Amino acid sequence: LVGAMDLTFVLPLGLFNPVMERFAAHAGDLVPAPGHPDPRAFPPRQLFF
Amino acid sequence: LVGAMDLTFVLPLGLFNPVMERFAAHAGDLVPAPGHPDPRAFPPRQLFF
Amino acid sequence: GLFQEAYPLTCASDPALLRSARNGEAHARETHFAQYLVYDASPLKGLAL
Amino acid sequence: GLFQEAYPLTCASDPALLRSARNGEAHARETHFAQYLVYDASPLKGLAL
Repeated sequence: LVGAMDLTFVLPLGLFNPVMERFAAHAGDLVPAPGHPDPRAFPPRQLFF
Repeated sequence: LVGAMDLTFVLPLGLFNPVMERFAAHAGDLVPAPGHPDPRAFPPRQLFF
Repeated sequence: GLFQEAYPLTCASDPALLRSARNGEAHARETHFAQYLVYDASPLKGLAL
Repeated sequence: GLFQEAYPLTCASDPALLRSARNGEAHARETHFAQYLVYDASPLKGLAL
């Protein structure tokens, strides 16, 4: 009676956002230090889960 | 006794807001990255539901 | 058939702007620099649809 | 075997933006300037895993 499951999962690595999705939650949500370029605005190449 | 319904619906595609309704909820509600135009401000032509 | 009226659905012109509407009525913003939301008015209001 | 479709995880491409997804569904932001979140749709949703 002890059975098992087989669930399969999907993770996208390097997609890119559409035109009406490149925005921010606020003007100052996640801002790096002054005198440094934004590391976030580079295209993504990683994942974390 | 298991009946049915007929519910028609209305969706507007490409309208435009009046004079006293072109504002934002804050100064920094949805702002893109610096050095970029605003795809928000243009007259909309899409729907999502 | 009685009223010659149809109903509005949960509808926006930004996918960003629609995501506020999934919580409930009182928290969802509606308008933006050129954008608009239509919060629904249906018999499906208090349902899971 | 029936559906030939797979389920997504709680995944993102910022270590920062992932930490919104531990409070709950209704309060985690989903996007950023070039980054994104994928919240799960699985039968692990109401579980302790």
